[PDB]
Amino acid sequence: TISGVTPVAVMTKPLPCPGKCIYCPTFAATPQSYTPESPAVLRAKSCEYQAYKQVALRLRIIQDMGHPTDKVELIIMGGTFLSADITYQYGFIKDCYDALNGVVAGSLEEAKTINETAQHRCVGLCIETRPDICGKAEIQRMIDFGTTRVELGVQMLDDDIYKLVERGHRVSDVAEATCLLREYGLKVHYHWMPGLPGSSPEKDLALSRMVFEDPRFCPDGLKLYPTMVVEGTILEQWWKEGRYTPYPNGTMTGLIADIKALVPPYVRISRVKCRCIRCREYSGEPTLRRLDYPASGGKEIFLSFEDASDTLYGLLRLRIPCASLPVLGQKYGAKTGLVRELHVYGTELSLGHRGLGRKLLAEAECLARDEFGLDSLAILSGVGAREYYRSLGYELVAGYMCKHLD
Ligand code: FES
Ligand SMILES: [Zn+2]
Repeated sequence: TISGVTPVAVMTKPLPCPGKCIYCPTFAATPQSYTPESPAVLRAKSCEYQAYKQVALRLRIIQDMGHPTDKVELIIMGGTFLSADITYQYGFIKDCYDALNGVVAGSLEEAKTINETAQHRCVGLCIETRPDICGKAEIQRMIDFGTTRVELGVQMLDDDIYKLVERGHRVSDVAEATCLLREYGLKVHYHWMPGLPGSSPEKDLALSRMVFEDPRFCPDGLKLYPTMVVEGTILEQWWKEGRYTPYPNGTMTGLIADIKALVPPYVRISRVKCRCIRCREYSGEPTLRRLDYPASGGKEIFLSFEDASDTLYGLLRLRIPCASLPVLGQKYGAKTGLVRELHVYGTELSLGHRGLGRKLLAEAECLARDEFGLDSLAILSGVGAREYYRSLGYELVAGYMCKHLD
């Protein structure tokens, strides 16, 4: 009986718009502006957006619900966090880790090191960011934070469709950001919302179909935000004037269903029949399955453990990179494979049964060594999970859990 990974979602402070525009609003628009009554955003405002206080409060709430806190995924919401002052960012993350640890460390590195064997393990850290705010520097900082997953605010993959954030972004930005995120071994999720102004159900469906056929994209998951008119927002005005008309409930539901119907086996759908990862969660003993698909000039290998009824027991994402962007310093070769995710259902492995993870990793190492002739494997693990990989011969190098293939 193993306990699930509990989400700890916190928001950063209201920030000015990343771009310079006299017409732009006082503060940068967040997706959460259209989910205002969410517990986490209201909680965020009630804490004056203090990281430590938010995390401590969240931990207390989760503990009071009777839910486990031994495995935690930190989620940094806002989408504009990486555009803030550097000191603020590092101090925020450090505050989060301090709140998880129960002790105040002398630095971020010490906080992470401490969290490696703390009670509240941070087995994952997810950061929301905009496609145009996701370059090499931002990514390196995210590595410094101990980031394992990124949610890109794509919203919808078309330049002529109005976004819910100010200014907006381009498809090329999404492509570049996705490429860079993959090349650094991060998990990539897209914020996906049908019903945006200037679109149509047919267009949303077509784009939803294209996002899984074009090698530039193909995210690990979609976060479905059914677009709707929220009072106190600009969309409300757009609806008053008649400039925007939302889909009927049956239309939206049908569209969501059609979207779920066309997703590849390696995709996980979550809402803010379906044959995705989440709708196969969990007869016969599971066997090992492999599914390859091209992405960002590299190869993606989706390994999984599934039984005769196609029920999913575990999965591993192994990337054969287009280049070696992570610097690992001589000891680990010029060509290195990346394990972007290891998930033995329904949870994440942190401590150091559990055999499925070992088997998945073994197959990954085998494929990387024999078929693609790679020198080593690198795993961008959450800090609180590092120990697990340490029990399997991996050692910490520049934020990655690395092992030389032999
Ligand atoms: S209002 Fe500032 S960019 Fe559209
Ligand atoms: Zn599903």
